[PDB]
Amino acid sequence: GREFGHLTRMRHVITYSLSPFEQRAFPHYFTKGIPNVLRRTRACILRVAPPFVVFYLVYTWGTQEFEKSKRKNPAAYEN
Amino acid sequence: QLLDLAQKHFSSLSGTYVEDAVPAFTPCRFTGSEIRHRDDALPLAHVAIAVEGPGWANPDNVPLQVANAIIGHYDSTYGGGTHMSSTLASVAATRKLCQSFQTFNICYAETGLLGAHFVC
Repeated sequence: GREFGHLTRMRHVITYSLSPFEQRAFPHYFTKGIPNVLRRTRACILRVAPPFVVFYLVYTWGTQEFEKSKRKNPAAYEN
Repeated sequence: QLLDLAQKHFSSLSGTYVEDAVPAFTPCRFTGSEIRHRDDALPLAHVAIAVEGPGWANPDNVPLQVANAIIGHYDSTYGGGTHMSSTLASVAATRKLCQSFQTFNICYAETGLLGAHFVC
């Protein structure tokens, strides 16, 4: 059914490729890679981080509130 | 007679280069690469695959020509068909793999294209 010969019809699309042995495995890995990673992080962070920030706030609040709950209340022994 | 006619007519032509601007031959690098012009409208696909080959004067051309002759050439119009000695030609005829396939040994001064071209 799905085989390379008849997957789809495409026309006038020319692709140029290079042999692996003629090209470097890591081209500009840090000079270009690090800026690209920074760009991707910038694009994603606004959408990704805030839910986990809210989770951290909830977690800290819950832990502190439980610790307060276990703590003694002076008014109970006032009499 | 040919030499005398040459002396009569071609003698004026000169090998001096104006302002000593002499073209200099340049060796050409062979780059392993793939170029695909995908045009599905075309009826049959042409593929040419080659490896870097010897120059014109290199002695290895003769054994390579023998090797290519061993590989052979096939077209759908060939009468030999399955019984043809070339294994590629025989299989192509038996399975109707390709309309035509031929092996080429293009040689230039310092490099050459050694391979085959097949339409299938």
